[PDB]
Amino acid sequence: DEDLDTDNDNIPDSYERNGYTIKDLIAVKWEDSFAEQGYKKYVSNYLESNTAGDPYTDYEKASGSFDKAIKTEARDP
Amino acid sequence: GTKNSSGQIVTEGNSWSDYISQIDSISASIILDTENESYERRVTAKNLQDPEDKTPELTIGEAIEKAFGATKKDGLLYFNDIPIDESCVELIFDDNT
Amino acid sequence: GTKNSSGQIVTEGNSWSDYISQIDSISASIILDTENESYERRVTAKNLQ
Repeated sequence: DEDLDTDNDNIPDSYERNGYTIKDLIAVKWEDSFAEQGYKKYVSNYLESNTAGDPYTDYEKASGSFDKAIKTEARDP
Repeated sequence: GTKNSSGQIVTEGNSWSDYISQIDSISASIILDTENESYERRVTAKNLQDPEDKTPELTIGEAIEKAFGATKKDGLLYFNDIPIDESCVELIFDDNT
Repeated sequence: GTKNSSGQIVTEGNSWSDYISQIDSISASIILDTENESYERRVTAKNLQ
């Protein structure tokens, strides 16, 4: 059940349903007891890769391994 | 300067500008001044807010001991036979820090 | 603008001149004018010969 159409390297069900969370450079399901740990929730698109017209994709933008001078609120897709 | 596979180093197309700002986003700036020279280093810190960030943190005394090559002698810090403490120099901070 | 395999788009060496005349060889030209703007489109036709 990993039928991702675009190769944005992430679950299309965790795209289109509730959300997901990048942790340890992998994408896990969104838990409701994660806000206290510091984690957040991301909701994105599956039919195209770059869902905002940024030069970076969703996987490059959630896991902040793209540029370290970007402010932190430009992390969610 | 960086070296490729053939063992020689190349300086062409490798600018220093595109690594300036990133460093100044993630580091603390420490300036020492003796009576002959000055020294300025950048040491990375730990953002305590976001929990996926795994950066091993230090304290400011540990960072002064680590950045300059400074010998711990009897608990105190010595640098080129100069004593450096929190009690024997003058510390200057700006108001936010 | 066209995108290569790495997902980014490139605008270098891609001129618009070398697709002008070909389009004007095979299309009909339709110009609409309202009282605020204008619009101009090119629609391809069928050479019956």
